[PDB]
Amino acid sequence: KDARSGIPECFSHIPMAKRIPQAHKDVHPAVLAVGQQMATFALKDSISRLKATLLAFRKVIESYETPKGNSLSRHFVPHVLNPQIEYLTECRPMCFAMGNAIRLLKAKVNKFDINTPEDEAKEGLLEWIDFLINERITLAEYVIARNAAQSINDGDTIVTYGRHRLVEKTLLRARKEGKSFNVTVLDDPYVGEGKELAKVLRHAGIPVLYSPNLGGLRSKVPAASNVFLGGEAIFANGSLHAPSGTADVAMAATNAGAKVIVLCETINFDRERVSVDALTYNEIDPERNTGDCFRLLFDNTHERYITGVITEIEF
Amino acid sequence: KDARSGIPECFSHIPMAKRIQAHKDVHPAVLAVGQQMATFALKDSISRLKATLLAFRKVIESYETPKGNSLSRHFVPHVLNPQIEYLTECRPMCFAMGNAIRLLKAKVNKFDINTPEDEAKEGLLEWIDFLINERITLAEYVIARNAAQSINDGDTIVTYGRHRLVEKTLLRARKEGKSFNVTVLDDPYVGEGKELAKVLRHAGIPVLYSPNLGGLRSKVPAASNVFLGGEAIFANGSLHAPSGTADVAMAATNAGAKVIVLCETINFDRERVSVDALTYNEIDPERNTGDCFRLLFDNTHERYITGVITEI
Amino acid sequence: PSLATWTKSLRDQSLEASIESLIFLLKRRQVTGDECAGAIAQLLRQVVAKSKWHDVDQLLYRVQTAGARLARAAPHEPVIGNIVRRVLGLIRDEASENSVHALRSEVMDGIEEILDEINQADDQIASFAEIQIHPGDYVLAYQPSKTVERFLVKAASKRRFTVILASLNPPAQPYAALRKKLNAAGVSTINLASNGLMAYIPRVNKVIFGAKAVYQNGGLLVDSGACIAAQAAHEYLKPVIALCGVYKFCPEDPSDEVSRGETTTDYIPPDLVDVYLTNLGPQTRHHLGGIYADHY
Amino acid sequence: PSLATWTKSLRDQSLEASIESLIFLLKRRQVTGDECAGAIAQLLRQVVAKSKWHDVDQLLYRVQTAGARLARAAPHEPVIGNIVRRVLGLIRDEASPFSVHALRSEVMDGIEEILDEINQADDQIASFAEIQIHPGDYVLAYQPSKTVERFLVKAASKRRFTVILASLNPPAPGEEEQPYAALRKKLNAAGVSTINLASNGLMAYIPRVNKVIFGAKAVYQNGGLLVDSGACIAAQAAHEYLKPVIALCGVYKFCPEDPSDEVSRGELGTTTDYIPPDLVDVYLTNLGPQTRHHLGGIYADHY
Repeated sequence: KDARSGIPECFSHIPMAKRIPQAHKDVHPAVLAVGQQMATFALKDSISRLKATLLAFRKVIESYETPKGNSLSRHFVPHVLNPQIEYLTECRPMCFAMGNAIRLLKAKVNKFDINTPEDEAKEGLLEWIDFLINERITLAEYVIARNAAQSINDGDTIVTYGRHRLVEKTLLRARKEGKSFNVTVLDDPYVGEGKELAKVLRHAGIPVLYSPNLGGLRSKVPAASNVFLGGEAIFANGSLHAPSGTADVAMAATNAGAKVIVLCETINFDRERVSVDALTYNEIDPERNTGDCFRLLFDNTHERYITGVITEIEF
Repeated sequence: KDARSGIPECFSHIPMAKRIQAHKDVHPAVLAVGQQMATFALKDSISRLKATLLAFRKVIESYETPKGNSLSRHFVPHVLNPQIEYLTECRPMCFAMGNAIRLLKAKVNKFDINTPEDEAKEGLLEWIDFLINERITLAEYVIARNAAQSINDGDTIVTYGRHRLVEKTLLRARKEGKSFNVTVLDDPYVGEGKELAKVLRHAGIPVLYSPNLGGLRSKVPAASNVFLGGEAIFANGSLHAPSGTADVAMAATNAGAKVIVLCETINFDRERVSVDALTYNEIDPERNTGDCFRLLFDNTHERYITGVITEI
Repeated sequence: PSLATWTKSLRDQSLEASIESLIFLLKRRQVTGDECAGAIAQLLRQVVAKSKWHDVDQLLYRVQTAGARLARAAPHEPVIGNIVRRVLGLIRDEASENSVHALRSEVMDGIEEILDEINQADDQIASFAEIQIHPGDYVLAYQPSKTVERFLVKAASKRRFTVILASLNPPAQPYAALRKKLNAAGVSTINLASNGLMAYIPRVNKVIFGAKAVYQNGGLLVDSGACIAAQAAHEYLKPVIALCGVYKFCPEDPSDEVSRGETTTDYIPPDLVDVYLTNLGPQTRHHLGGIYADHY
Repeated sequence: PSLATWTKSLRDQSLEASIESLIFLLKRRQVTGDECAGAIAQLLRQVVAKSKWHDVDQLLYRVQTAGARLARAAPHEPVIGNIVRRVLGLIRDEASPFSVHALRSEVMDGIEEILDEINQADDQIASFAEIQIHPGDYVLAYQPSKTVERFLVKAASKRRFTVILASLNPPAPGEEEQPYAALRKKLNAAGVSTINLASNGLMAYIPRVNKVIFGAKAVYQNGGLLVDSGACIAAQAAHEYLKPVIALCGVYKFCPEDPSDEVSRGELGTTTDYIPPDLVDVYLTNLGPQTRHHLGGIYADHY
């Protein structure tokens, strides 16, 4: 019948990437592209998705020309921005960063009035997009990496899970500061990105221990270890929405007595939503939809297991 | 109709007391005692055990071995077992009964054909008497003794419902001239704690009574000492007790209050381990239905127990 | 006996007579806490309409004398105080904006908006039920408030799950209308005749109850025996969900006595509560603090 | 090659040849779990049969030499040592004016009873399954050994429940088949619902399950377990949510000492993991459920 069918009852409510049924509506080519790389899972980080989406929307905006009868505030969101929204959302379920950025964007759009020049509206929006990318994403990434890196000291053993852009840049920075330390890289054997991160670290000159899975976890997360974890978003109640397996590492470290540090940009902070379990907000693997073989992309890490959170906000 | 029917599926495995005339030949005593078990006149495991032992005692002395047979071969299969199963279908047997029965049959099968009948029967009889005197009566006396000596002047004792050993302890302690305060908590569905309160106040012990477990944190302070009784203690150290017990024990534990359990050694189950209340439990015969449902006992982890006081 | 008749007849009676009737109802305690809030708002509105006042400070005096008397009436419900100070805040805002009649009718219609806010609070809260409850969930609903019942009902409209109903005391059968109003929706219900919930907690997935009040620290005022459910749930790390309207958010910390001991009502420390569900949305303790700033 | 074939050679094969054929077989890791123990017993029996001896002391010498070689062969299975030590004990308590022949036939039949106890340990354990598993229960069976699978199968016969199957690694690309198909169909036949997790990390799913079950390769005096790799993530995740952790183990796998610190760390093998005793709530054996304080005693019995 349908792919949705055959999903176990407990997990019926959870969304899954149905991809594209591709057929193109009056969507922008950049949005189309970004959307089908979301369908391909070429971009699975919420930040990469956010940034690609922002550039796509940027090119949507600067090509947009107001009809003579219409006003930009009145016409653009309903007939232009929204089609892009639903095409993307139906390529793959939106992560929080995109949702938040979208709500902010439309917040800035409805401040606009009928008596506004279109040009002024357009590069108001454009200089907002540029500011968002520059200070919420790029500069934020830099600062988070630096500040987290000064936390690391010589002789430390750092533990990380999978490959995270913030974590990867933090460790690289720490090594470039002349610091000498050990990195233990844990991986999802179903994803396997950690190996590449591990290889990159070796090139960097940082000795590292690679583990394809979470077996023998107690062994490689001693109390002395510092575990640096990244995610897709942080909920209002303080819990970390992260790639599956994260909460396991976080707890293991926490009840080992090891410090748990989460690296995250403020964009990913969701002040509206609270999650107390992994089932409330999760996404199903398109290949592992079936009952015979089943997998969830994300898990929830309670604040119990988080020692601290490092963000772009320095003061 | 089927009382078992209508039980929610989660609790299907759980046994329930079947009300029962329409019975196989049985000794009158066993009949009486079993039927006081059916009415729930006796729900203390020790009282049930003792009644069962006295009944079995008179069963033993009325028993006469058929001619041209042995006592050992004949007694367990054709006489003791009918009493046992009758009792089991009056009400599911407590651990005390099971253990005592197993011991009794150990002594019956120690016997041989060349063993004369006369010495075998009163061998069984003062075995029963020794069991009752030293594993029940003396055990109770000693536990009361020790626990009463644990109490110090000005202490606040908290107990849940009414337990025979806790009662005997507080009373004994009071007659030793010690002065203390007792808070009696109750199950509003049972309500025996109230009459416990009346007894304790008759002896001169000040009592604060709570008909239910509401406002529990208030009345289980860190300074308080909580004394609890049960039906049995499992091998992993957890306490099988009347429903509501584990709540008091946890509340006390997280208050910082001491939780002390009083129990006879006859009630220790080395053989079986329970990790949840669902593994070994009994359903309330009147509240079997889904519309109104209740479980008679709950399981208290070793986690919430500070110490156990026994005769040994 | 009940007072639809009183609300219809509130305008007809002399203000004082109505106040006395309200006090009597409070003493009786029959009126729902949720309903209680509505009555206070309405009563104060008609106070504003019919009281003898000729300047703003007079308003403040008249609604506080009324509100204080109403407070002595039912110490068990602190929602009354909140409603009163909210009305007062509105009057002060109007004065700041600043002639008796215009002020009169803006205060009165402000109170009307409070009133209907209060009345659609239940459904606004219930809109989050579909998110909080999942298919096959096991929900221990303790002493379910009307907020909770309609929460569970619209949870039932879009989900298939099981409700476990726990009450402190035995009936002098409970929740019949509620429980098969639930079975009609296809939801399974089992009503627990047990006091003490430690035995059943590992089998449920989450605990839900309505709160009579929420203090700054995140502490709750609940029905008696709700705390045993909350604590039992907390030790097994089962999520505890409190359903509460924003008007019930107190700007006061609990009394030490309240914290020390309760019974009629029980107090639940903030560490035992994992989620606060309000009409404005689900709020964290930090966010709770936030909307307190919003509310008052 | 075939475990059974090695058996035929053992019956008609030279003792030395059979010894190092069993050794090659242990190193290959084709032998799994309890079978290993049984094989050891058989071999030791054959040792006694052909084992170059004229008094108890060399019987002990060759059973210890051989046993040492098999113990060294497969460090991951400590059950080997246990079997050896019981065989030795057996010999010395029936050591005491008789010919060796009398001793050899008595030791050999003692070993046959060791062997058949090993062989029905699984059914004896499974007899407790109906008691431990309840109607409507949710059971996380982690990487189920056949002990666990008949536990679950005879649980299924008298109960209705759901099994959640977790495995440490994804299925190999060569196999092109997802796992426990046999277990899953014998379970579905019985009416038991099954969900197979392709997840590493079980934290997301643990609150939903009611209990965790896995087989143990070894049990130490302190209460520690040697298990398959990744079982510990299940044990810990369950422990934090106060979910009962049940370990299925025959009495023969009970080791008489605390684990070496290499085992305790987790450096052994890594194909196996160590689970400290605080994460295990129930030890289920053929004799029954045994708990930590009681363990020290039964280890004394075994040797």
